[PDB]
Amino acid sequence: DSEIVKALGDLDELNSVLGVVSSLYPELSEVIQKLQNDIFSISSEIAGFDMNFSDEKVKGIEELITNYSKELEPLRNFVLPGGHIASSFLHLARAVCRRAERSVVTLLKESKAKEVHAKYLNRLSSLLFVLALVVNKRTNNPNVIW
Amino acid sequence: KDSEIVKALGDLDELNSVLGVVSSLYPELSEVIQKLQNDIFSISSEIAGFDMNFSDEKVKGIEELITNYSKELEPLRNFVLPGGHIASSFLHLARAVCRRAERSVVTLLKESKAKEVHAKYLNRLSSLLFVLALVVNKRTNNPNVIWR
Amino acid sequence: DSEIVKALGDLDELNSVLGVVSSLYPELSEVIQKLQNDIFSISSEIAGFDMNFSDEKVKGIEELITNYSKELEPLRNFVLPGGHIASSFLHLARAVCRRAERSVVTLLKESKAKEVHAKYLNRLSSLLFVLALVVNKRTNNPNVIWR
Repeated sequence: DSEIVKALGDLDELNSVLGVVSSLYPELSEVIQKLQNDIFSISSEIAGFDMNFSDEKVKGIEELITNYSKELEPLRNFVLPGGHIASSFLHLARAVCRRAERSVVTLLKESKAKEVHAKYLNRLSSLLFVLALVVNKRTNNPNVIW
Repeated sequence: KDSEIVKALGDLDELNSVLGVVSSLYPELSEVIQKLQNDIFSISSEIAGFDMNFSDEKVKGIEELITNYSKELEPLRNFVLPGGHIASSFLHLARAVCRRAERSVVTLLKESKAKEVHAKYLNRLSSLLFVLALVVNKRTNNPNVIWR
Repeated sequence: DSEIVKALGDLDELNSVLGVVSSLYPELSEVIQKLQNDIFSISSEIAGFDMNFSDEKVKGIEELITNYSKELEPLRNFVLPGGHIASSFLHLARAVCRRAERSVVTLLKESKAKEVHAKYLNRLSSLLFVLALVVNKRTNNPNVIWR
Protein backbone atom coordinates (compact mmCIF):
# COMPACT_ATOMS: atom_id res chain seq x y z
CA ASP A 1 0.00 0.00 0.00
CA SER A 2 1.39 3.36 -1.05
CA GLU A 3 -0.97 4.51 1.71
CA ILE A 4 0.75 2.33 4.30
CA VAL A 5 4.22 3.55 3.31
CA LYS A 6 2.95 7.15 3.47
CA ALA A 7 1.61 6.67 7.00
CA LEU A 8 4.88 5.00 8.06
CA GLY A 9 6.79 7.86 6.48
CA ASP A 10 4.78 10.53 8.29
CA LEU A 11 5.36 8.60 11.52
CA ASP A 12 9.15 8.48 10.93
CA GLU A 13 9.27 12.27 10.33
CA LEU A 14 7.26 12.81 13.50
CA ASN A 15 9.60 10.63 15.56
CA SER A 16 12.49 12.60 14.09
CA VAL A 17 11.16 16.06 14.99
CA LEU A 18 10.45 14.58 18.41
CA GLY A 19 14.12 13.64 18.72
CA VAL A 20 15.04 17.18 17.77
CA VAL A 21 12.82 18.48 20.59
CA SER A 22 14.43 16.06 22.99
CA SER A 23 17.92 17.12 21.97
CA LEU A 24 17.02 20.82 22.49
CA TYR A 25 15.11 20.42 25.74
CA PRO A 26 16.74 17.42 27.64
CA GLU A 27 14.48 18.05 30.65
CA LEU A 28 11.65 16.46 28.66
CA SER A 29 13.81 13.58 27.32
CA GLU A 30 12.18 10.94 29.51
CA VAL A 31 8.64 11.86 28.46
CA ILE A 32 9.47 12.39 24.78
CA GLN A 33 11.33 9.07 24.49
CA LYS A 34 8.24 7.31 25.80
CA LEU A 35 6.12 8.96 23.11
CA GLN A 36 8.76 8.00 20.51
CA ASN A 37 8.68 4.46 21.80
CA ASP A 38 4.92 4.39 21.32
CA ILE A 39 5.23 5.78 17.80
CA PHE A 40 7.68 3.09 16.83
CA SER A 41 5.34 0.45 18.30
CA ILE A 42 2.42 1.93 16.36
CA SER A 43 4.61 1.96 13.27
CA SER A 44 5.48 -1.70 13.85
CA GLU A 45 1.80 -2.71 14.11
CA ILE A 46 0.86 -0.90 10.90
CA ALA A 47 3.85 -2.71 9.35
CA GLY A 48 2.32 -6.07 10.33
CA PHE A 49 3.57 -6.70 13.85
CA ASP A 50 1.47 -6.82 16.99
CA MET A 51 2.59 -5.19 20.20
CA ASN A 52 -0.87 -5.55 21.65
CA PHE A 53 -0.97 -1.70 21.69
CA SER A 54 -4.08 -0.89 23.78
CA ASP A 55 -6.37 1.97 24.87
CA GLU A 56 -4.41 2.16 28.11
CA LYS A 57 -1.90 4.04 25.94
CA VAL A 58 -4.39 6.74 25.01
CA LYS A 59 -5.47 7.28 28.63
CA GLY A 60 -1.79 7.68 29.41
CA ILE A 61 -1.63 10.60 26.98
CA GLU A 62 -4.80 12.08 28.53
CA GLU A 63 -3.16 11.94 31.94
CA LEU A 64 -0.08 13.76 30.68
CA ILE A 65 -2.19 16.40 28.97
CA THR A 66 -3.89 17.00 32.34
CA ASN A 67 -0.80 17.03 34.53
CA TYR A 68 1.16 19.39 32.26
CA SER A 69 -1.86 21.67 31.80
CA LYS A 70 -1.74 22.36 35.56
CA GLU A 71 1.30 24.51 34.85
CA LEU A 72 -0.39 26.49 32.13
CA GLU A 73 -2.86 29.30 32.20
CA PRO A 74 -5.88 29.81 29.89
CA LEU A 75 -5.52 29.88 26.13
CA ARG A 76 -6.50 33.52 25.97
CA ASN A 77 -5.86 33.98 22.28
CA PHE A 78 -4.46 31.87 19.44
CA VAL A 79 -0.78 30.95 19.72
CA LEU A 80 1.67 31.24 16.83
CA PRO A 81 4.83 29.04 16.88
CA GLY A 82 7.56 30.93 18.72
CA GLY A 83 9.45 31.55 21.92
CA HIS A 84 12.01 28.96 22.96
CA ILE A 85 13.48 26.99 20.02
CA ALA A 86 12.20 23.70 21.54
CA SER A 87 8.69 25.18 21.84
CA SER A 88 8.69 26.04 18.11
CA PHE A 89 9.79 22.48 17.31
CA LEU A 90 6.97 21.15 19.48
CA HIS A 91 4.58 23.12 17.28
CA LEU A 92 6.26 21.55 14.23
CA ALA A 93 5.84 18.20 15.98
CA ARG A 94 2.12 18.90 16.48
CA ALA A 95 1.71 19.68 12.79
CA VAL A 96 3.61 16.61 11.61
CA CYS A 97 1.67 14.46 14.10
CA ARG A 98 -1.63 15.81 12.69
CA ARG A 99 -0.45 14.94 9.15
CA ALA A 100 0.42 11.45 10.42
CA GLU A 101 -3.01 11.38 12.05
CA ARG A 102 -4.72 11.98 8.68
CA SER A 103 -2.61 9.23 7.08
CA VAL A 104 -3.40 6.68 9.78
CA VAL A 105 -7.09 7.51 9.58
CA THR A 106 -6.91 6.81 5.84
CA LEU A 107 -5.60 3.29 6.58
CA LEU A 108 -8.17 2.90 9.36
CA LYS A 109 -11.07 3.19 6.90
CA GLU A 110 -9.60 0.25 4.97
CA SER A 111 -8.89 -1.74 8.13
CA LYS A 112 -5.08 -1.37 7.80
CA ALA A 113 -4.70 0.39 11.16
CA LYS A 114 -6.29 0.25 14.61
CA GLU A 115 -8.64 2.88 16.01
CA VAL A 116 -6.29 3.11 18.97
CA HIS A 117 -3.54 4.17 16.52
CA ALA A 118 -5.52 7.12 15.14
CA LYS A 119 -6.87 7.91 18.60
CA TYR A 120 -3.42 7.87 20.23
CA LEU A 121 -2.12 10.25 17.53
CA ASN A 122 -5.22 12.45 17.98
CA ARG A 123 -4.45 12.95 21.69
CA LEU A 124 -0.72 13.19 21.04
CA SER A 125 -1.00 16.34 18.91
CA SER A 126 -2.93 17.98 21.77
CA LEU A 127 -0.23 16.98 24.25
CA LEU A 128 2.47 18.35 21.96
CA PHE A 129 0.69 21.72 21.96
CA VAL A 130 0.57 21.73 25.77
CA LEU A 131 4.29 20.86 25.89
CA ALA A 132 5.21 23.83 23.66
CA LEU A 133 3.36 26.12 26.09
CA VAL A 134 5.08 24.41 29.00
CA VAL A 135 8.56 24.96 27.53
CA ASN A 136 7.90 28.67 27.01
CA LYS A 137 6.51 29.03 30.53
CA ARG A 138 9.46 27.30 32.20
CA THR A 139 11.97 29.31 30.19
CA ASN A 140 10.08 32.60 30.53
CA ASN A 141 9.39 32.99 26.84
CA PRO A 142 6.18 34.84 25.99
CA ASN A 143 3.97 32.98 23.55
CA VAL A 144 3.30 34.83 20.32
CA ILE A 145 -0.40 35.58 19.90
CA TRP A 146 -2.33 36.22 16.70
CA LYS B 1 -12.57 18.03 6.66
CA ASP B 2 -12.33 17.68 2.91
CA SER B 3 -8.91 16.01 2.61
CA GLU B 4 -7.63 18.63 0.14
CA ILE B 5 -8.46 21.47 2.54
CA VAL B 6 -7.07 19.85 5.67
CA LYS B 7 -3.94 19.02 3.68
CA ALA B 8 -3.47 22.65 2.62
CA LEU B 9 -4.10 23.69 6.22
CA GLY B 10 -1.54 21.14 7.46
CA ASP B 11 1.18 22.47 5.18
CA LEU B 12 0.36 26.00 6.38
CA ASP B 13 0.69 24.95 10.03
CA GLU B 14 4.12 23.39 9.30
CA LEU B 15 5.16 26.58 7.54
CA ASN B 16 4.21 28.73 10.52
CA SER B 17 6.08 26.32 12.83
CA VAL B 18 9.31 26.49 10.76
CA LEU B 19 8.98 30.29 10.68
CA GLY B 20 8.80 30.20 14.50
CA VAL B 21 12.03 28.19 14.53
CA VAL B 22 13.66 30.87 12.41
CA SER B 23 12.43 33.59 14.74
CA SER B 24 13.89 31.68 17.72
CA LEU B 25 17.24 31.45 15.95
CA TYR B 26 17.38 34.96 14.57
CA PRO B 27 15.36 37.27 16.91
CA GLU B 28 16.44 40.28 14.90
CA LEU B 29 13.83 39.27 12.32
CA SER B 30 11.05 38.28 14.76
CA GLU B 31 9.01 41.42 14.03
CA VAL B 32 9.02 40.74 10.30
CA ILE B 33 8.52 37.01 10.84
CA GLN B 34 5.56 37.36 13.23
CA LYS B 35 3.78 39.57 10.66
CA LEU B 36 4.32 36.80 8.10
CA GLN B 37 2.95 34.28 10.62
CA ASN B 38 -0.08 36.48 11.23
CA ASP B 39 -0.71 36.56 7.51
CA ILE B 40 -0.38 32.76 7.30
CA PHE B 41 -2.89 32.38 10.09
CA SER B 42 -5.34 34.72 8.34
CA ILE B 43 -4.93 32.84 5.04
CA SER B 44 -5.37 29.54 6.89
CA SER B 45 -8.41 30.95 8.70
CA GLU B 46 -10.13 32.06 5.47
CA ILE B 47 -9.47 28.69 3.83
CA ALA B 48 -11.16 27.17 6.88
CA GLY B 49 -14.28 29.24 6.17
CA PHE B 50 -13.60 32.32 8.29
CA ASP B 51 -13.05 35.00 5.61
CA MET B 52 -11.34 38.15 6.86
CA ASN B 53 -10.98 40.37 3.82
CA PHE B 54 -7.38 39.31 3.21
CA SER B 55 -6.36 41.88 0.61
CA ASP B 56 -3.99 41.87 -2.35
CA GLU B 57 -2.38 44.66 -0.36
CA LYS B 58 -0.78 41.80 1.54
CA VAL B 59 0.98 40.60 -1.59
CA LYS B 60 2.20 44.12 -2.36
CA GLY B 61 3.52 44.14 1.19
CA ILE B 62 5.72 41.12 0.47
CA GLU B 63 6.98 42.35 -2.90
CA GLU B 64 7.98 45.51 -1.09
CA LEU B 65 9.91 43.54 1.53
CA ILE B 66 11.52 41.52 -1.28
CA THR B 67 12.68 44.78 -2.88
CA ASN B 68 14.10 46.49 0.23
CA TYR B 69 15.93 43.39 1.46
CA SER B 70 17.54 42.64 -1.92
CA LYS B 71 19.13 46.12 -1.79
CA GLU B 72 21.59 44.60 0.70
CA LEU B 73 22.56 41.82 -1.69
CA GLU B 74 25.02 41.71 -4.57
CA PRO B 75 24.01 40.35 -7.97
CA LEU B 76 23.97 36.56 -7.60
CA ARG B 77 25.95 34.44 -10.09
CA ASN B 78 25.46 30.94 -8.67
CA PHE B 79 22.73 28.57 -7.61
CA VAL B 80 22.63 28.69 -3.82
CA LEU B 81 22.26 25.55 -1.75
CA PRO B 82 20.84 25.66 1.82
CA GLY B 83 23.64 26.36 4.26
CA GLY B 84 25.65 28.84 6.26
CA HIS B 85 24.20 30.33 9.44
CA ILE B 86 21.65 27.97 11.06
CA ALA B 87 18.83 30.52 10.57
CA SER B 88 19.69 30.79 6.85
CA SER B 89 19.35 26.98 6.46
CA PHE B 90 15.97 27.04 8.24
CA LEU B 91 14.84 29.97 6.09
CA HIS B 92 15.62 27.79 3.01
CA LEU B 93 13.53 25.07 4.66
CA ALA B 94 10.67 27.50 5.34
CA ARG B 95 10.79 28.37 1.65
CA ALA B 96 10.55 24.67 0.71
CA VAL B 97 7.63 24.12 3.05
CA CYS B 98 6.13 27.37 1.79
CA ARG B 99 6.38 26.08 -1.78
CA ARG B 100 4.69 22.83 -0.69
CA ALA B 101 1.93 24.79 1.03
CA GLU B 102 1.67 26.90 -2.14
CA ARG B 103 0.93 23.69 -4.11
CA SER B 104 -1.93 22.65 -1.80
CA VAL B 105 -3.55 26.07 -1.99
CA VAL B 106 -3.21 26.17 -5.79
CA THR B 107 -5.08 22.86 -5.91
CA LEU B 108 -7.77 24.49 -3.80
CA LEU B 109 -7.83 27.30 -6.36
CA LYS B 110 -9.86 25.03 -8.58
CA GLU B 111 -13.36 24.44 -7.17
CA SER B 112 -12.66 27.83 -5.61
CA LYS B 113 -11.92 26.39 -2.19
CA ALA B 114 -9.29 29.11 -1.73
CA LYS B 115 -8.76 32.70 -2.88
CA GLU B 116 -6.47 33.69 -5.73
CA VAL B 117 -4.83 36.10 -3.31
CA HIS B 118 -3.83 33.23 -1.00
CA ALA B 119 -1.84 31.55 -3.77
CA LYS B 120 -0.26 34.82 -4.90
CA TYR B 121 0.90 35.63 -1.38
CA LEU B 122 2.46 32.19 -0.80
CA ASN B 123 4.31 32.51 -4.06
CA ARG B 124 5.89 35.85 -3.17
CA LEU B 125 6.57 34.60 0.35
CA SER B 126 8.77 31.74 -0.80
CA SER B 127 10.80 34.34 -2.69
CA LEU B 128 11.07 36.55 0.35
CA LEU B 129 12.31 33.64 2.48
CA PHE B 130 15.08 33.04 -0.08
CA VAL B 131 16.13 36.68 0.13
CA LEU B 132 16.05 36.59 3.93
CA ALA B 133 18.18 33.43 3.97
CA LEU B 134 20.82 35.33 1.94
CA VAL B 135 20.45 38.38 4.11
CA VAL B 136 21.11 36.38 7.24
CA ASN B 137 24.27 34.85 5.77
CA LYS B 138 25.48 38.23 4.57
CA ARG B 139 24.91 39.96 7.94
CA THR B 140 26.55 37.16 9.94
CA ASN B 141 29.50 36.85 7.53
CA ASN B 142 28.63 33.31 6.47
CA PRO B 143 29.49 32.47 2.84
CA ASN B 144 26.56 31.00 0.91
CA VAL B 145 26.93 27.34 -0.05
CA ILE B 146 26.85 27.12 -3.85
CA TRP B 147 26.26 24.30 -6.30
CA ARG B 148 29.61 22.91 -7.54
CA ASP C 1 3.92 17.00 -13.91
CA SER C 2 2.39 17.65 -10.49
CA GLU C 3 4.31 14.42 -9.83
CA ILE C 4 7.47 16.12 -11.01
CA VAL C 5 6.80 19.24 -8.92
CA LYS C 6 6.08 17.21 -5.77
CA ALA C 7 9.27 15.21 -6.35
CA LEU C 8 11.25 18.44 -6.83
CA GLY C 9 9.71 19.86 -3.66
CA ASP C 10 10.66 16.81 -1.58
CA LEU C 11 14.24 16.99 -2.91
CA ASP C 12 14.29 20.70 -1.99
CA GLU C 13 13.07 20.00 1.55
CA LEU C 14 15.70 17.27 1.81
CA ASN C 15 18.46 19.65 0.69
CA SER C 16 17.36 22.18 3.33
CA VAL C 17 17.40 19.68 6.20
CA LEU C 18 20.86 18.68 4.97
CA GLY C 19 21.83 22.36 5.10
CA VAL C 20 20.64 22.48 8.70
CA VAL C 21 22.80 19.46 9.54
CA SER C 22 25.86 21.05 7.98
CA SER C 23 25.38 24.25 9.99
CA LEU C 24 25.11 22.14 13.17
CA TYR C 25 27.99 19.76 12.52
CA PRO C 26 30.52 21.70 10.33
CA GLU C 27 33.03 18.88 10.68
CA LEU C 28 30.85 16.97 8.13
CA SER C 29 30.21 20.00 5.86
CA GLU C 30 32.49 18.80 3.08
CA VAL C 31 30.77 15.45 2.66
CA ILE C 32 27.23 16.84 3.26
CA GLN C 33 27.73 19.59 0.67
CA LYS C 34 28.68 16.92 -1.92
CA LEU C 35 25.40 15.12 -1.20
CA GLN C 36 23.65 18.51 -1.52
CA ASN C 37 25.45 19.05 -4.78
CA ASP C 38 24.18 15.68 -6.12
CA ILE C 39 20.58 16.28 -4.90
CA PHE C 40 20.65 19.52 -6.88
CA SER C 41 22.10 17.78 -9.95
CA ILE C 42 19.44 15.08 -9.63
CA SER C 43 16.69 17.70 -9.32
CA SER C 44 18.10 19.43 -12.41
CA GLU C 45 17.89 16.21 -14.42
CA ILE C 46 14.30 15.68 -13.34
CA ALA C 47 13.58 19.28 -14.40
CA GLY C 48 15.01 18.63 -17.87
CA PHE C 49 18.75 19.16 -17.70
CA ASP C 50 21.45 16.55 -18.10
CA MET C 51 24.51 16.34 -15.88
CA ASN C 52 25.27 12.84 -17.06
CA PHE C 53 24.54 11.73 -13.48
CA SER C 54 25.75 8.10 -13.49
CA ASP C 55 25.95 4.91 -11.45
CA GLU C 56 29.42 6.05 -10.41
CA LYS C 57 27.56 8.44 -8.05
CA VAL C 58 25.71 5.55 -6.43
CA LYS C 59 28.97 3.64 -6.00
CA GLY C 60 30.43 6.72 -4.33
CA ILE C 61 27.64 6.59 -1.75
CA GLU C 62 28.08 2.87 -1.01
CA GLU C 63 31.77 3.56 -0.43
CA LEU C 64 30.85 6.25 2.11
CA ILE C 65 28.36 3.90 3.79
CA THR C 66 31.11 1.26 4.05
CA ASN C 67 33.83 3.57 5.33
CA TYR C 68 31.73 5.39 7.92
CA SER C 69 30.26 2.12 9.20
CA LYS C 70 33.81 1.09 10.14
CA GLU C 71 33.63 3.50 13.12
CA LEU C 72 30.51 1.70 14.31
CA GLU C 73 29.98 -1.51 16.25
CA PRO C 74 27.38 -4.15 15.44
CA LEU C 75 23.89 -2.77 16.06
CA ARG C 76 21.58 -4.83 18.29
CA ASN C 77 18.57 -2.51 18.76
CA PHE C 78 16.25 -0.34 16.71
CA VAL C 79 17.49 3.21 17.02
CA LEU C 80 15.05 6.11 17.50
CA PRO C 81 15.98 9.71 16.55
CA GLY C 82 17.89 11.34 19.38
CA GLY C 83 21.15 12.31 21.00
CA HIS C 84 23.25 15.06 19.53
CA ILE C 85 21.14 17.73 17.79
CA ALA C 86 22.83 17.07 14.43
CA SER C 87 22.17 13.32 14.84
CA SER C 88 18.45 13.99 15.34
CA PHE C 89 18.45 16.18 12.23
CA LEU C 90 20.21 13.47 10.16
CA HIS C 91 17.36 11.09 11.07
CA LEU C 92 14.96 13.78 9.86
CA ALA C 93 17.04 14.04 6.71
CA ARG C 94 16.71 10.26 6.33
CA ALA C 95 12.92 10.48 6.73
CA VAL C 96 12.54 13.32 4.23
CA CYS C 97 14.97 11.53 1.91
CA ARG C 98 12.73 8.45 2.01
CA ARG C 99 9.79 10.70 1.15
CA ALA C 100 11.76 12.14 -1.76
CA GLU C 101 12.62 8.59 -2.84
CA ARG C 102 8.93 7.61 -2.95
CA SER C 103 8.19 10.60 -5.19
CA VAL C 104 11.13 9.91 -7.53
CA VAL C 105 10.26 6.22 -7.76
CA THR C 106 6.74 7.32 -8.75
CA LEU C 107 8.33 9.27 -11.61
CA LEU C 108 10.50 6.28 -12.56
CA LYS C 109 7.47 4.22 -13.48
CA GLU C 110 6.50 6.89 -16.02
CA SER C 111 10.03 7.37 -17.34
CA LYS C 112 10.10 10.84 -15.81
CA ALA C 113 13.16 9.96 -13.72
CA LYS C 114 16.27 7.81 -14.08
CA GLU C 115 16.80 4.58 -12.23
CA VAL C 116 20.08 6.02 -10.94
CA HIS C 117 18.13 8.81 -9.23
CA ALA C 118 16.02 6.38 -7.23
CA LYS C 119 19.01 4.21 -6.35
CA TYR C 120 21.12 7.20 -5.34
CA LEU C 121 18.35 8.38 -2.97
CA ASN C 122 17.85 4.87 -1.57
CA ARG C 123 21.57 4.63 -0.75
CA LEU C 124 21.53 8.15 0.62
CA SER C 125 18.95 7.38 3.33
CA SER C 126 21.15 4.52 4.50
CA LEU C 127 24.16 6.84 4.59
CA LEU C 128 22.22 9.43 6.57
CA PHE C 129 21.31 6.86 9.24
CA VAL C 130 24.98 5.86 9.51
CA LEU C 131 26.07 9.48 9.79
CA ALA C 132 23.57 9.99 12.57
CA LEU C 133 25.17 7.16 14.60
CA VAL C 134 28.69 8.34 13.76
CA VAL C 135 27.85 11.81 15.11
CA ASN C 136 26.54 10.42 18.36
CA LYS C 137 29.51 8.10 18.61
CA ARG C 138 32.01 10.91 18.02
CA THR C 139 30.32 13.29 20.45
CA ASN C 140 29.69 10.67 23.15
CA ASN C 141 25.90 10.77 22.94
CA PRO C 142 24.22 7.38 23.46
CA ASN C 143 21.71 6.51 20.76
CA VAL C 144 18.08 6.42 21.84
CA ILE C 145 16.71 2.89 21.38
CA TRP C 146 13.24 1.39 21.21
CA ARG C 147 12.42 0.04 24.66
